[PDB]
Amino acid sequence: MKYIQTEQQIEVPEGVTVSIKSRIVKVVGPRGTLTKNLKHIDVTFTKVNNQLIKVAVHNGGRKHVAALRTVKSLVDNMITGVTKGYKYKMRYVYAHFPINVNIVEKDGAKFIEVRNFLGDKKIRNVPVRDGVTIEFSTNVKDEIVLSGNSVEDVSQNAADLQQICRVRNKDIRKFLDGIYVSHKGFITEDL
Amino acid sequence: REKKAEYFAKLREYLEEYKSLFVVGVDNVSSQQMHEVRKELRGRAVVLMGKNTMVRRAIRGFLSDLPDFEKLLPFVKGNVGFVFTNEPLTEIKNVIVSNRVAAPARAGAVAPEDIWVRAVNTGMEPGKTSFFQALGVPTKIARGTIEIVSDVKVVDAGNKVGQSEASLLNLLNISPFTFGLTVVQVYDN
Amino acid sequence: TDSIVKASNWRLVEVGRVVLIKKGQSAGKLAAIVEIIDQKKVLIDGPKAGVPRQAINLGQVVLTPLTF
Amino acid sequence: IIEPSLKALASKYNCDKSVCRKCYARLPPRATNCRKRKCGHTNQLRPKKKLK
Amino acid sequence: MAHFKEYQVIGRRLPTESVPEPKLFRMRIFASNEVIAKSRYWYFLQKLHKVKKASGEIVSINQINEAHPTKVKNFGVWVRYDSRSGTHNMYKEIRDVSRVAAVETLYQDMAARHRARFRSIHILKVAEIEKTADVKRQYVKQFLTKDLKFPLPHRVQKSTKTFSYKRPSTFY
Amino acid sequence: KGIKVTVQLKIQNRQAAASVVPSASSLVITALKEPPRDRKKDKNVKHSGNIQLDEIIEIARQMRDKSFGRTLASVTKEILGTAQSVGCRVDFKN
RNA sequence: UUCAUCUAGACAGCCGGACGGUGGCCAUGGAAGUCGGAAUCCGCUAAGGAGUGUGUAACAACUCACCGGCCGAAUGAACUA
Ligand SMILES: [Zn+2]
Repeated sequence: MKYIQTEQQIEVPEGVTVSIKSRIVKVVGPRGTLTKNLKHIDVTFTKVNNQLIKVAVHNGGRKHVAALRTVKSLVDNMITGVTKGYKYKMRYVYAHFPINVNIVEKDGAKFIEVRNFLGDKKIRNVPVRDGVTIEFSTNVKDEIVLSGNSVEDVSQNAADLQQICRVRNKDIRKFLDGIYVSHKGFITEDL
Repeated sequence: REKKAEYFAKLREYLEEYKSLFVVGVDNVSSQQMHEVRKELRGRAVVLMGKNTMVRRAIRGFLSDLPDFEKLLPFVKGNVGFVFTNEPLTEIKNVIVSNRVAAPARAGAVAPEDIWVRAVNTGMEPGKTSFFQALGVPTKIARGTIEIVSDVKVVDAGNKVGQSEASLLNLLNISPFTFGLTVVQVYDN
Repeated sequence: TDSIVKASNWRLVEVGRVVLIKKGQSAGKLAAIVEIIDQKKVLIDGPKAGVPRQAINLGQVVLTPLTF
Repeated sequence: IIEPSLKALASKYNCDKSVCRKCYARLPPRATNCRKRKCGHTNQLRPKKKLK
Repeated sequence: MAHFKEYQVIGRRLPTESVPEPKLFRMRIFASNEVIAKSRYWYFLQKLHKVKKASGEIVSINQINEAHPTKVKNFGVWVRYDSRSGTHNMYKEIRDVSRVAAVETLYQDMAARHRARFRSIHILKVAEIEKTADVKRQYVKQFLTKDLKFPLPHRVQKSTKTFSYKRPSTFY
Repeated sequence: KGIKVTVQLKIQNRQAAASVVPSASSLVITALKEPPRDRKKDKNVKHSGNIQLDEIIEIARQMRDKSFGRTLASVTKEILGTAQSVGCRVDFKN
């Protein structure tokens, strides 16, 4: 209904550092720097004092002022993700067959795979982006723990490891065998 | 109003003659045991709780019942209300010092403490015989009786219990919902 | 360790702002935009350069960096 | 035989999600309309039938 | 169909020589000129009383201007019309200068949004509401704050000729 | 005393049952009033009558697990003649 | 448009409840709180039914309408074109 003016409150903690030209973002925090690209939203930012950031789509429509709360939550995730990052719980399951997901390194490209899934003979394979680095939960068995400083590139590198395991041309509410994701978390302590 | 249709004669006659107060503060409370231990010794004292205007009850009942309304506001927390009295706590900790009975948090939801197994005399039988009969604990029917000889390591803290596993802990009628009915706020005479 | 954003620097339209008419009768004389009436139209009165107090729109004026 | 809570861990992703009675897609189990255009965001949603 | 005017029109319903001196009805009409104003009178009055224009006359036509066309004032307007499924009332609110200048930019969205037009609208009473911030359509209450700052982005420039050399900027 | 669907609250002790009956309510008119509560139970319904039945209001919740807390006289208008429909003898029938 | 809320603090959320009788009558081989006929609960409360949806064939185990606490102000429905 042609809202006039809209600002909100993006918090910045003490260690991370946000310096921005036009609307792309540079961010360096305590756990390895980053930079990202957001040139499609037509906002303007204002640091007021060292910890707080404005956004503004004034003379916005109504689908504009839905996309300010989305960039209350598109630049915060890299602010948290440069000082926390994301950590993952992906429990396995066996109905009759085992699963040995283990990181082979073909071509020096570090590709994760899975054998012996529902008695298959195809060697599966997953391309693995940077940011992440696969570790397993040691001796608390059959999970996968995926680190990283990114946000999309960890839970597309997780979401496209829990969907290779689709069983096809069968029931899906009895053939519950697969790979699923239990609980994503942050790698810092208490999380 | 959707919520306050009768609230002026709700407790503005209840505490109108009552000056020594015992309070209640809880979330860890039942219903079955709760409102029937609201049926404990009633006949001279009344039991109630407030709501949202307890944040305003500092400045709702400012008609000066007793001139110590600083003791009233900053405990709008939990299932909090009013169980009045006349005489002090000198025998009130001789009744509800350790009272509890409940079912656990829902279907096997969270529960703080830990239990431990011990070779005792129970002597059970296969009833609904699909609970735990092959999970490793000995249900060896000893010509009529059951005597466990194992030391299992299952029970943890902060649980979300599954299908039949919330009737192994509930086989022993275990409830973590203690709440011996407390009195926390200092207000008398 | 520096948390800078660039400028956020435009001109703005304030209650009691100066402004420069560009088309029509007044034709390039300094008004004073005093009071908003809607998003696409405003009130102007700068009546020492010969302008009355009428409601004008904003597809017709341009703006100056002065403000009182 | 799998863990019944891990069965319930699997149950959120595959078993109990609603389905449109006009375009058959998987819909998240509380949702007023659907999410797409060839059904016109219709308002009939049967739940997903079980194994009894 | 111009910038509108507003009138009073003074109708009387011709003197019967059984009982002369009739009752002198009076209205308030929006009109593009004075001679659409006369024909809006014999269309509102034929809904109320037993007249027609060959049964009455017009005593006088007094054009009104506002006592203060120089301030601003929040209005509330009751209109009724018929879009093609049925006759419907209801209400709008305009933040505009004068009573005639509001009914243009009242008709200049009810013709744009609900796609009715001027032979269908029947404005009931153009009420200037009493003060600020006691109004009910909140989309005029965009304009009821202190220090109402907004910049307009993206200042497009007109093109006098057809070949710039500049790759034009839009700083405002 | 009764043949209806017997609730059991029976913590057993050396084969001796808890010899008070938690008493599914099959003997509420057939005790000393008319037989149609347990006698004549498979001939027609037992929702018949609003007649002058009893003023023994004290004993009524003394049998069926007394849980009033505040007033037992609010429950004595409230099972015989409300949970059943053979005897109420007062016009609070709502 | 027509209603009810609405800083006595609301909604969306999140902490904990959600019944004692009664396994209310009938109908029942088997009806219990959730196959059914007929009515149409008390106590207190914050409030719980003579039950809004699951589940044992029937018991029981859950979600709930229904609520007291953290945030703390604006929220929901039925219609219209
Ligand atoms: Zn659809």
